[PDB]
Amino acid sequence: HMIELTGKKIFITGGAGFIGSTLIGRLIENNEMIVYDNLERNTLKSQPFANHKNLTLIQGNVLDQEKIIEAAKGSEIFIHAAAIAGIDNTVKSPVRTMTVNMIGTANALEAAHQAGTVQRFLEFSTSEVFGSRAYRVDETGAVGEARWTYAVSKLAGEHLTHAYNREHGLPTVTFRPFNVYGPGQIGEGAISIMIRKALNNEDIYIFGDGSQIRAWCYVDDMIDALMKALSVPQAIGESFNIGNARAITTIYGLAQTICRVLNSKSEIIFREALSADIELRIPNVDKSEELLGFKAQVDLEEGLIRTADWLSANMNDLPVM
Amino acid sequence: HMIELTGKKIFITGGAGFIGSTLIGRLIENNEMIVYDNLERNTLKSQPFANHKNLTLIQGNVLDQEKIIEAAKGSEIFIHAAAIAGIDNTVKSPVRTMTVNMIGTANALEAAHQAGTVQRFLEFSTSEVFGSRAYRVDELNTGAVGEARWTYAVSKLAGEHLTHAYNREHGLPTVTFRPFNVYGPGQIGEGAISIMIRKALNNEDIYIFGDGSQIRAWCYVDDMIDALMKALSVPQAIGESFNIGNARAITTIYGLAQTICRVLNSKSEIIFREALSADIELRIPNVDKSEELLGFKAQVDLEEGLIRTADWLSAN
Amino acid sequence: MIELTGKKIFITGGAGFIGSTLIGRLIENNEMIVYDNLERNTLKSQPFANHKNLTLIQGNVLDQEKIIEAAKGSEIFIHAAAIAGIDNTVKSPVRTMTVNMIGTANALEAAHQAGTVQRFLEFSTSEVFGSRAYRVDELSTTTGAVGEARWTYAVSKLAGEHLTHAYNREHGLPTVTFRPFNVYGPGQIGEGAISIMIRKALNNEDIYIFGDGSQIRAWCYVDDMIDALMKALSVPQAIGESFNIGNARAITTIYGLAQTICRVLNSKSEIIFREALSADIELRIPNVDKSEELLGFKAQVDLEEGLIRTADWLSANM
Amino acid sequence: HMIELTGKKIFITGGAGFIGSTLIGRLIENNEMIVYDNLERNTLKSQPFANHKNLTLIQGNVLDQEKIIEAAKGSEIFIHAAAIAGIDNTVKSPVRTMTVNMIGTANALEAAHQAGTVQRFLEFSTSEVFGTGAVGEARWTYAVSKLAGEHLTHAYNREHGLPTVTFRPFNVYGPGQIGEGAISIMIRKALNNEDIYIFGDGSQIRAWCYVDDMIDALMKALSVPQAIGESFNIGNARAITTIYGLAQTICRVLNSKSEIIFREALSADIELRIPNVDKSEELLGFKAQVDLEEGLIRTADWLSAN
Ligand SMILES: NC(=O)c1ccc[n+]([C@@H]2O[C@H](COP(=O)([O-])OP(=O)(O)OC[C@H]3O[C@@H](n4cnc5c(N)ncnc54)[C@H](O)[C@@H]3O)[C@@H](O)[C@H]2O)c1
Ligand SMILES: NC(=O)c1ccc[n+]([C@@H]2O[C@H](COP(=O)([O-])OP(=O)(O)OC[C@H]3O[C@@H](n4cnc5c(N)ncnc54)[C@H](O)[C@@H]3O)[C@@H](O)[C@H]2O)c1
Ligand SMILES: NC(=O)c1ccc[n+]([C@@H]2O[C@H](COP(=O)([O-])OP(=O)(O)OC[C@H]3O[C@@H](n4cnc5c(N)ncnc54)[C@H](O)[C@@H]3O)[C@@H](O)[C@H]2O)c1
Ligand SMILES: NC(=O)c1ccc[n+]([C@@H]2O[C@H](COP(=O)([O-])OP(=O)(O)OC[C@H]3O[C@@H](n4cnc5c(N)ncnc54)[C@H](O)[C@@H]3O)[C@@H](O)[C@H]2O)c1
Ligand SMILES: O=c1ccn([C@@H]2O[C@H](COP(=O)(O)OP(=O)(O)O)[C@@H](O)[C@H]2O)c(=O)[nH]1
Ligand SMILES: O=c1ccn([C@@H]2O[C@H](COP(=O)(O)OP(=O)(O)O)[C@@H](O)[C@H]2O)c(=O)[nH]1
Ligand SMILES: O=c1ccn([C@@H]2O[C@H](COP(=O)(O)OP(=O)(O)O)[C@@H](O)[C@H]2O)c(=O)[nH]1
Ligand SMILES: O=c1ccn([C@@H]2O[C@H](COP(=O)(O)OP(=O)(O)O)[C@@H](O)[C@H]2O)c(=O)[nH]1
Ligand code: NA
Repeated sequence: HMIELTGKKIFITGGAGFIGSTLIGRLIENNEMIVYDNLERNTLKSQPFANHKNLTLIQGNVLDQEKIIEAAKGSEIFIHAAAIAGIDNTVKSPVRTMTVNMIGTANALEAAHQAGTVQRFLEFSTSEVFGSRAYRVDETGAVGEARWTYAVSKLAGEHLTHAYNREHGLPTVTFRPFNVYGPGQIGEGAISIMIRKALNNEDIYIFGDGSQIRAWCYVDDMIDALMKALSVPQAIGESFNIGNARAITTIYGLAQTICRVLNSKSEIIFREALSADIELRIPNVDKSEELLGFKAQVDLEEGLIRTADWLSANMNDLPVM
Repeated sequence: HMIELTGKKIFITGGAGFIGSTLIGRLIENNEMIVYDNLERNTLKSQPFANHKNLTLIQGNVLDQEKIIEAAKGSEIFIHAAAIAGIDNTVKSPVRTMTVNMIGTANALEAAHQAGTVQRFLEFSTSEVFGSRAYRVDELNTGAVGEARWTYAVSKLAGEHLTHAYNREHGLPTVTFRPFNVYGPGQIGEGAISIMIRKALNNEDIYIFGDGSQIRAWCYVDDMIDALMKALSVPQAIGESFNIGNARAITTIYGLAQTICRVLNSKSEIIFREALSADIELRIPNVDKSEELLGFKAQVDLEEGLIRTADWLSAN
Repeated sequence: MIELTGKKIFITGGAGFIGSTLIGRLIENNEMIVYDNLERNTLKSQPFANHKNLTLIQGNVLDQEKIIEAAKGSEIFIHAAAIAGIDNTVKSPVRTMTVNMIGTANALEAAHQAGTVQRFLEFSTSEVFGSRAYRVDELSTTTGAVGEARWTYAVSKLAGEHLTHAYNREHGLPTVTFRPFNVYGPGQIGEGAISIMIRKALNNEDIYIFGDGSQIRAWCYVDDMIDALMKALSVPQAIGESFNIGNARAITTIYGLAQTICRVLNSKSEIIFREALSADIELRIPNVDKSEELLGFKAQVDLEEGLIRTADWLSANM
Repeated sequence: HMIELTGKKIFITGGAGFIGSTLIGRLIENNEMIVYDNLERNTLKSQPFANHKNLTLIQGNVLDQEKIIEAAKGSEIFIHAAAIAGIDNTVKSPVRTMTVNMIGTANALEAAHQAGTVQRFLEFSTSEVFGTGAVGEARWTYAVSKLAGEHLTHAYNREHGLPTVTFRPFNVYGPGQIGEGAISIMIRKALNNEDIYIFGDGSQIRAWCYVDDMIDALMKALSVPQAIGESFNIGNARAITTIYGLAQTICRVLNSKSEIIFREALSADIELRIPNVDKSEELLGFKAQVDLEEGLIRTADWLSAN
C-alpha cells in the first residue's frame, strides 16, 4: 500500500550524517524521527532543526545488536544509512569497513524484523556493487583494494536484505545512490575540490590520464528518489540505482565542465596518479524511472552552479591540500 | 613459517562434523585438540578417538562471540569449519545460513586475532563461490534450490572477504580452503555418490532428475586430508586461497551414475525423471595453484575411489 | 507455410553427411541440385545416389559466378558446404576461414540474385557463442593447436551468421540459421569421439582419455537433427530466426561418455587417462528451449539408444 | 629486419581516402606508390601530389580478386586501407559493408601472399571491435566486418608467415578535412556560438587520435620488426571523454558562448569499452603527443582558415 510520509515513526541508523541530516530537514515537521548513530560524523547538530520537538538522538553502534533492537521498537519506517565509506579509512582498517557494513546491516535487519511494525525497510547500498563483480578476492593498488573492500561489504548487506525480504516478508528497498553532490556537502570529493579551485582560478590537477569515469547525483534528486522509495508500494522487494544518466563523466571532462560553467580561468594540469584504482562500470537507472517514477531533474550545469553558490556563501568551514 | 603438526594447540570450530572428525583422527595422537561445535551434527561421537585424552569438546555456537573468543585462547592452529551448507534448510531459512556463515566466520576471525598466538588460520569456504558471480541478487527469480545454493555460495564468499581483511589488516596468517565435494570411507553420506553407490550395490533404479547435464566436482577424502595437512603446514599457503579437488573427478550427474554402475559391475537401471526444482549453473574452478604452492595433486581418481567407498559401504 | 513437396531444392555441400541424409528424405518428392566440390562424398554410397530427381554439379562455393548460375530458380536453398579441420594433422586456418566466410557470402548472394528463394537455410555451429570469450590478439600454449583451430572454425561460422543476418535485414532474404550440436549416428564411420570410442569398446580395446576428461561435449543423434531440419525448412516462424539443435540429455564429459559407451555396449575396455596432445579452449553449450518453443522440436533419441543404433551400424558396415 | 621507408614499392588499397592520402603525402617523395581504389572517396585528387611521378592510381575494387592479385605484384609494403567506412558509406548497405570489409581483406591478404615480396602487410581495423535502426545496424556491421578482417589477418600470419600488423586507430581528427565526426561539428558550432545538440544522455564514450600521432604510429608499425604478428590500439589515453564532456571541452578551449542542449535519442546507447594502448608504447615506441586541448585548437585553426 502507498505510505504517506506524515504521522510516522521514522528510525534512521546513520541519521546524523549528510544524507540522513538532509532527509530529516525535509520530514521532521510532520513525523517523529529517531536517529541511531555513533556520531563518527555529526552533520545533524549544525542544522536549524537539530532541536526540533519531533527529533530524537540515540547514540549507539549498529554493531550493538541488543541496543539497536530496543531502540527500533515501534518504528514504522526504518532507514539503514549507517556505514563506513571512506577509501583512506578502508585502506587502514578494512575489517572495520567490512564489519560495520555487513554485520551492521544484519543487526539493523534483525531489529526491524523483531519490531514487527516496519512498513518499509530502506537499505543504503552503493553503485560500485555492479563494477565489483569483474574482480576477485584471489587477484591493483591500495585505493583499488579499499574500493573493492567497500563494494563487497555493501553487496553482502544486499544479500542479507534479500534473505530477510524472502524469508520474513520484511518490506525492503535497496537504494544505491550515485555519488551525491550539492549544497550541504562539505567533503573533499572531486566536485567540491574542483569548484573551490576553479572559483579562485587555482590550478586543477588531474591524477592519471583523466579518463576514469564517475557518475553523480544532485542532492535534491537523491532526496526526491528516497521519498518515492519510502512511499510507493512498487518499491518493495526491489533494488534501485539512483542518479542522473546525464551526469556520468570523465574526471577531465568534469574539470572542463566546472571551469566552463563557473567562467573560471583555472588551468588544468596532468599529474601521475598516486595509486592504481579499479575500473567499475556504471549501472542503468531505468528501473528507478519505471517503478519509482523517478527521473533526475538537476543536470550538471545547474547542479554545479548551485553547489558553487553554496560553497561561496559558506566559504568559512573547511580547508584541504 | 613451516609448521610441524605435532605438539600444537589446535582449535576447530565445527570439529564434530565430517571433515573435522576425520582430521582429528590424523592429528589427535600428537596434538592438543579443542572442538567448538553446537552439535547440529555429531560424527565425532561415533569415532574410536571420541574420548581421547588429547581431545576437548566445547559445546557452543559460533554466533556466541564471547564464548568463542574465550575458548580459542592460546590456540596455535585455528580451523574454522562450522557452517550451514544444507540446501533444504537454506530454502526454509536463508537468514540462518547467511547469519551462521557470515557472522560465525567474523566471530571466528576475531577470536583468532584476539588470541594473538595463531600461526595458521584455515577457513573452509566452498567451490560454488566461483559459479555464483554469474548471478545477480536483484535478478533471482533459479528455482528454490538454485536460490538456496546461491545464498549458501554468497554467504561463503562474504566469509572469504572478511578473512582477506583480517590477513591484510592484522597479518592473521590465513588460508582459504575450498573443498570440492568430499566422498569416501567414513561419509555414509546423503549426496549423489553415497546414494548412487548404495543403489548400484543393490541393483536399484537410479533416477536422474532433470536432464542429467548438471556438473558436480568431487574429491576423495584422503586427497582432501592430504591437502589440508599441506595447507596447515607449508609457509606458501599463508594469505592464499585454494580449490581442493581432483580435475579428473568432475562429471555430469548422468555421467556419474554411468561411472558408478560400470565400475561396480551393477545391474542398476538409470532412468530419467522430472526435476523437482531448477538449480543454478556453476562453473568448476581450476586446481593448479594448489599443485604449484601446496605441492598437492589428488591421487585417487573415481574408479579407485568409488570402489574403496563401495567396499566400506558394503562392510558396514 | 512451406510444404516439402514439388520444390526446387539447391543444397551446397549436398554430397556430405547431413546433406546426403536430408536428400534421402526429400528426393522422392522434390527436384534436387547438389553443388559440391566432392572434398567429401557420402552421397555416392547412398541407394538414391543416381535418382531421377537428383542433379549433381561439381563446383566450389568460392567460384562466385558458377554458384550464382547454378542456383537459378531455386525455391529452397540450403547452405551446408563448410570445412572445419579442428583435429586435422595439417592445420589450414586460411582454408577454413575462406571456405566458410566467403563461401557463405557467395551462397547468400546466389540466393539473393535468383529472386526465387522462399527459404535459405544456413548451417552454423554451437561454438559461435563461447567464441566471444576469447580474443584474436590473445591466442599462447594456453590455447594450443587444437584450441586455435576450434576458435578459427567458430569465428568463421559467426561471420557467416553476420552475413546471413545482413542479407535478411537488407534484402528480406528468408533466412534460417541452424546450429547442430555434434551429430552422431548411422550413415558414416566418422572420426569423432563417439565413433572412435564405440569401435574401441566393441573390440575391448583400451580407451584413452586426453587431459582430465572433464571437457564437455554435446551430442545430437542424426535422426533428431534431420527432424529439426525438416521443421526449420517448413514452418513459418523459423524465418529470421536461429536455432540450437541438440539433446539436453546428451551433454556429458568425455570420461562420462566413455563410461556410458562401455556400459551400454557391455565392453571390457579399460579407460585410462593420458596427457592431452594439445591445449583446447572451453566453449559454452547454448540453451535449446527456443527450438522447442518455435519449431516444436525436442530430441527423442537419448545417448543409450543412440549409441546402440550407432554401434549396430558400425558393426554391420565393418 | 627494421624496414627503412625509402626506396620501397608500396601498394595501398584505399589510398585515395583520408588516411591513405595523408600517408602518401609523407612517403611519396621517396617511394614508388601504387593506389588501388575504386574512388568511392577521392581525397587524393585534391592534393598537390595527386599527379606525382612516383604515384600510380589503379582504379579497382578489392572484390576483384584477380585484379588486385595482379596489381599487387612485386609489392614490398602492402597497406590495406580499402573499406566501407564512415557512417555516410556504411549506412548504405550492411551487405556491402560486410562484403567489402571482410572479403576485401581476404583478397588483399591473398594478393600479398601470392606476391611473395611483401615485407609488411598493414591491416587497418577499428577500435570498436571488442565492444536497432539503419544507423545502429551499420555501426554493428562495421565493427564485426572489421573483426572478421582481423581474423583473416591472423590466419594468414599463422599459416603463411605473412608479416602482418593489425592497426586499430581511435577516431582520427585534425587538420586536412572539414570532417564528419563530433569534433568537426562541435568546433564549427562553437566557433559561431551556435548551440550544440547532445542526442541522448551524452554519456557515450569516444576516444580520439590526432592525425599526426596516427601517422607517426603508422610509420613505426610499417618499419619496426617487433610490430610483426601484433595488434595495436593507436590513440591517446588522455583523449578519451564523453560526448557531453567533449562539448564542454571544445566550448571552453575555444571561448565559445554556445549553449549545450540535450535532445532525444530513440537509439539505444552503445557502451563501448575503450582498449588499452600500452603495447603500442612498449613495442612500437609510440605514445601520442598531441592532447585534446592542443589538437582541438589546431583543428579549429584549420576549420577557421577554410
Ligand atoms: N553520499 C554519497 O555519495 C553516497 C554514495 C553511495 C552510498 N552512500 C551510502 O548512503 C549512506 C549514507 O551516506 P552519507 O553520505 O550520509 O554518509 P555519512 O558518513 O555522512 O553518514 C553515515 C553515518 O553513519 C554513522 N555511523 C558510522 N559507523 C556507525 C556505526 N558503527 N554505528 C552507527 N552509526 C554509525 C556516522 O556517524 C555517520 O553519521 C551510507 O550507507 C553510504 O555508504 C552514500
Ligand atoms: N564436505 C564437503 O564436501 C564440503 C564441501 C564444501 C565445503 N565444505 C565446508 O567445509 C566445512 C566442513 O564441512 P563438513 O562436511 O565437515 O560439514 P559438517 O556439516 O559435517 O560439519 C559442520 C559442523 O558445524 C557445526 N555447526 C553448524 N552450525 C554451527 C554453529 N552455529 N555453531 C557451531 N557449530 C556449528 C555442525 O554441528 C557440524 O558438526 C564447512 O564449512 C563446509 O561448508 C565441505
Ligand atoms: N556434422 C556435425 O556434427 C556438424 C556440427 C556442427 C555444424 N555442422 C555444419 O553442418 C554442415 C554440414 O555438415 P556435415 O556433417 O554434412 O559435413 P560434411 O563435411 O559431411 O559436408 C559438407 C560438404 O561440403 C563440401 N564442401 C566443402 N568445401 C566446399 C567448397 N569450397 N565448395 C563446395 N563444396 C564444399 C564437402 O565436399 C562436403 O560434402 C556444415 O556447415 C557443418 O559445418 C555439422
Ligand atoms: N578515420 C578514422 O578515424 C578511422 C578509424 C578507425 C578505422 N579506420 C580505418 O582506417 C582505414 C582508412 O580510414 P579512412 O578514414 O582513410 O577511410 P576512407 O573511407 O577515407 O578510405 C577508404 C577508401 O577505400 C576506398 N574503397 C571503398 N570501397 C572500396 C572497394 N570495394 N575497393 C576498393 N577501394 C574501396 C574508398 O574509395 C576510400 O578512398 C579504413 O580501413 C577504416 O576502416 C579509420
Ligand atoms: O582534484 C582532483 C580530485 C580528484 N581527482 C580524481 O578524480 C577521481 C574521483 O576522486 P574523488 O575524490 O571524487 O573520490 P573517489 O571517487 O575516487 O573515491 C579520482 O580518480 C581522483 O584521483 C583528480 O584527478 N583531481
Ligand atoms: O539419485 C540421484 C541423486 C542426485 N541427483 C541429482 O544430482 C545432483 C547432486 O545432488 P546431491 O544430492 O549430491 O546434492 P547437491 O549437490 O545438489 O546439493 C542434483 O541435481 C540432484 O538432483 C540425481 O539426479 N539422482
Ligand atoms: O579416444 C578419444 C577420443 C577423443 N578424446 C577427446 O574427446 C574430445 C572430443 O573429441 P572429438 O574427436 O569428438 O573432436 P573435437 O570435438 O575435439 O573436435 C576431445 O577433447 C578429445 O581429445 C579422448 O579423450 N579420447
Ligand atoms: O554535436 C553532436 C555530435 C554527435 N553527437 C552524438 O554522437 C553520435 C555520433 O556522432 P559523430 O558525428 O561522431 O558520428 P560518426 O563519426 O560516428 O559517424 C550522434 O549520432 C549523436 O548521438 C551528438 O549528440 N552531438
Ligand atoms: Na579445394
